[PDB]
Amino acid sequence: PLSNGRNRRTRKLFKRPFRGHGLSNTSTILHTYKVGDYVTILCNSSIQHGLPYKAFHGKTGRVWNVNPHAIGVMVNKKVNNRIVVKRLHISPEHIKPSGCQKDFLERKAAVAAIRKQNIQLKKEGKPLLPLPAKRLPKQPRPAELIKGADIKFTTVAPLKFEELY
Amino acid sequence: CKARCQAFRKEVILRTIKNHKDIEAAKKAVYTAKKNAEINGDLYAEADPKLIVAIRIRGINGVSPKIKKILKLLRLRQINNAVFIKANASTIKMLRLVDPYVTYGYPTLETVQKLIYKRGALKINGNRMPITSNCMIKKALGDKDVVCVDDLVHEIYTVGKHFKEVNNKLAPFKLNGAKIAEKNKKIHFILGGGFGNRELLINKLLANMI
Amino acid sequence: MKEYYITARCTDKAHNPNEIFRSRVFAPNYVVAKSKFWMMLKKQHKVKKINAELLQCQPIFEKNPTVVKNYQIFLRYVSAGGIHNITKQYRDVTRVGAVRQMYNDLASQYRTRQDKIQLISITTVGDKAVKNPVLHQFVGHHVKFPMVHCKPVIASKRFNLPIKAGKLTTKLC
Amino acid sequence: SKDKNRSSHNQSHKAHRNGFYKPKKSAYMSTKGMNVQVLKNTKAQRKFALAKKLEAKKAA
Amino acid sequence: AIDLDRHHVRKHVSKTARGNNAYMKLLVRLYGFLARRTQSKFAKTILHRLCLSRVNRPIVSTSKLACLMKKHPEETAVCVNTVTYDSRYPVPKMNVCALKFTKTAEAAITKAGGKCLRFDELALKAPTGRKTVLIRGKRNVREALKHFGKVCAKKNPAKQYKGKQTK
RNA sequence: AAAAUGAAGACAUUUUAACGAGUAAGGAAACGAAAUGGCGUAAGGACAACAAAAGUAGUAAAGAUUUAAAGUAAUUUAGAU
RNA sequence: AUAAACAUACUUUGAAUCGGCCAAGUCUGGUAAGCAGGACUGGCGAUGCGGGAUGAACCGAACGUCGAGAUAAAGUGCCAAA
RNA sequence: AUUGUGAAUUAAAAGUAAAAAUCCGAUAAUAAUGGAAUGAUAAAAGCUAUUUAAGGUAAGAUUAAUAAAUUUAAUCCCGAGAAUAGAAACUCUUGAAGAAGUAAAUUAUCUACCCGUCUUGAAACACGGACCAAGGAGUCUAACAUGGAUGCGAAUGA
Repeated sequence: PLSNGRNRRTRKLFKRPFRGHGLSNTSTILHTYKVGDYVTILCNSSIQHGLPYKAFHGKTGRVWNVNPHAIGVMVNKKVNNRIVVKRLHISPEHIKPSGCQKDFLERKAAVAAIRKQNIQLKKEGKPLLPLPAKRLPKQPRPAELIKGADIKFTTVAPLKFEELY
Repeated sequence: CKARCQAFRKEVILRTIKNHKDIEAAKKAVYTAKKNAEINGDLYAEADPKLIVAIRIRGINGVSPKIKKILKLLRLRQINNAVFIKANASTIKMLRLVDPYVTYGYPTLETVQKLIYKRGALKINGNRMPITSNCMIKKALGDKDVVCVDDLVHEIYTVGKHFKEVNNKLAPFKLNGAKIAEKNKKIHFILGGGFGNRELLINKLLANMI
Repeated sequence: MKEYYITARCTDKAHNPNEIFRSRVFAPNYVVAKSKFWMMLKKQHKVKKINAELLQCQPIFEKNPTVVKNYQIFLRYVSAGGIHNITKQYRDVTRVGAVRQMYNDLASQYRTRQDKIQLISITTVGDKAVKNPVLHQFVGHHVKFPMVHCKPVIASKRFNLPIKAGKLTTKLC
Repeated sequence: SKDKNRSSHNQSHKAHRNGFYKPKKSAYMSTKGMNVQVLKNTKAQRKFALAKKLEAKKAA
Repeated sequence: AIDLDRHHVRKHVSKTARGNNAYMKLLVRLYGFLARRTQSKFAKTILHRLCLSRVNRPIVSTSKLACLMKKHPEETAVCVNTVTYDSRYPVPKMNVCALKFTKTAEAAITKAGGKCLRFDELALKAPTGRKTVLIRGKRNVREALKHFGKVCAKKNPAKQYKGKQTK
């Protein structure tokens, strides 16, 4: 039976990383957040002022407003049988840029490089390039032939039991 | 007026001839590859199957919510119900999760032929209409270049470009009963039980089930 | 019981893809035989199905299933105490036949189910290398014994009447 | 007359009969509490653009 | 059995004329026939709106018709609801088809040079609908909607049904 | 549920498809393609032989006892005393 | 990738209910309990049918009225179909 | 110190390497012959006959070159479409001397714990109930709200 404190059950959650105490990097306060970005809430116990509630720890949210010192973040919270929208205002020390769209932005960039080539190619009248193939779950690999010149065989059989004492 | 019936009949034969050409040509190419590999002393690795038929083995009582959702995603909502499923990383993991409730394997062409011809049906206007003519197949799957029952059989077996649209139109098959296992359906087929991946041995079960 | 010849390769960073694993697996069918093969790879070479390709799985048929041979089987089984290695000898005409005897014999003498026994190897020994106390007597040239107390044989189930007529008798046979 | 205190049994089954009601799109587009200067710029342009739009209507 | 998400229950859409109005029954018979044969989305719309309950067919005033008909000079406003009269503002010349016209609304429309049509004349003249503008009145203007919800709510409080000692 | 037909037929239309367990509880009446379908008790206003003698009844009412028939059922119908 | 148009989003009004109990490749107190209390799921309550001789919970499987077949759990000396 | 058997291997003969029987593997399908449950009776996108010929991908056949071939050429065979012509109306038994069905009584195999209620759980060694008839318990007035049908509508009611 725990208590109803604001920071209950935080012996391990709010502990600093091993050999990671003291000041934070200057990239945390220098990184520029724009409205619409994706950020991850990461409570920093070393800064007691403005510490976000521990339930929002590790939640990926979107930036909805940028203030002189605080970055508004919009995350989803689960209630009895519904989902509500929580709007916060955290200092940059307690957040971190999110890489949730890291690979998506490579596929957005690759299709734009092809499209920029296609418009030019149509200007010269030459046939245009095809769009990149979509990602697929690991497909059944096709048949193949193995050259036996550089192939060695090792027999596999159950092993005689050997005592570990 | 009704002269299109003769033209449609001729067109179906043209498609049927073409489909059997593709199936037989690929069958030959594999056979010679194994033959030539033995001549050269090399090793030939077969291709993994791309098609899987799964049968629901157990009832609707006592299923965890995670398993209940997966069986609904595969349209196995009733005991003794078979559907065709593409093989990839996603589906194989899903079938492993629901292993105690399904038995599955790789069908042969004759297994696909008999299932579609005898137990085949289509969902037209929300009605599970059984297959009785090519016109009803042309109406439902004309936009997908499937105008006869042999295109339907060939597309399922080879998993063509429009497998998803063709497969999703085919209502889940309702099968008979058969001797499920040797010991019981409470153990994996590897142990002699009923559920699990039977590989090509699922055709013996389907023989008594269709 | 059937015997299979299974080969596979591993295609990943750890194992070079020029080394092929072979085994001869006894199993009721090829599906069970493959499962035994994959567990041997996984428990001895860290090879998993998702990162390996099967190549061949062909049955191995007895070459001359009309010659009586003394088979010797080296196996390990798990009891309540621990794990032990046994060497039992059987007289049969087929390798798969001898393994069928071994599984039945182990399940009776030791009450050990099939899923505790791993067949390390099965070979053929000479006539005088049989050490089984009972089986040693039938390996000679001049074995001879009168089978007594024979129950009379029935040609088929057709003549299996429930109640018979007259007296009953055995056969010195 | 001691009674059972609390149990989470059957609670998840209840919460999913009518599943988790997601918020609508308009929930994410609220603007209350935005930056003060940003709201001033946006209001200034919306007033300027409306007046230009209206004088054309009055012109025609 | 079969694991269904939910069992089959009656669809919550009306398909006939509510009540025992003989004339409104025939209108649904007429537009149910037209929508089935002509297969026009306009007749399917009029047929659907004829089957709503009285609360769901709110009124449209002559002031609202005039604003919506401003840039539609030769057109026929079609509203499946009673058309009242806004005495505050003048009524221009326009043709309206509606279920019922207020005595003052019918006089105002006629006196301006317009016409008051019923739905059978509209179907006789424009069956599929060619020079018509579909119009329906506002629904949220009902005072009953004010009291819905929790009046203690922080965001959109209700309106606290008046009663004993309400301040 | 969806198609087709629809001033009156009729069995609350025709066709196809899916479905049918259940305590507490809910589904008021009316609504032609009917937003569940019906049985029974008593009283009030009408209708009940359409050609000017217009429901049944001393040529035996209501009731009672049973025998059979219709309806899944609530119940109804008819014969005999 | 897979499924989804009798899909999806609901709005209003309102009934009953908040004594619970069981199982477990789970946990806490207790020597222990068919004890007391919890996490996740499935059930009984509200539930009949086939099997375990009999049994609220076990195994198969959930039910409109029927006919014919293939089955499930599990069985095949007699009671008892094999 | 002559000889016997022999797994296995080898030579020559025979063998184009599809018979039959048994075992081991693989399968269960096309067909035929008899039935069963629910039906139907009608003529065909039936079946059959004559014409030309899309086709026969190991395999319709014969050949030849060659061959651990689902490798090539020839000329025979059959033949889908289509056009043209052809064909299905029946027997027996029982029944106002009581058919088919239905009902009542008895017998036989299978089957069946006391109803109502509180309760997690009652057939309960939990409570009410000896039997029958008649009576017997969500109604009326008043205020508000939602909702379906109704009239009128900046008015409605009076």
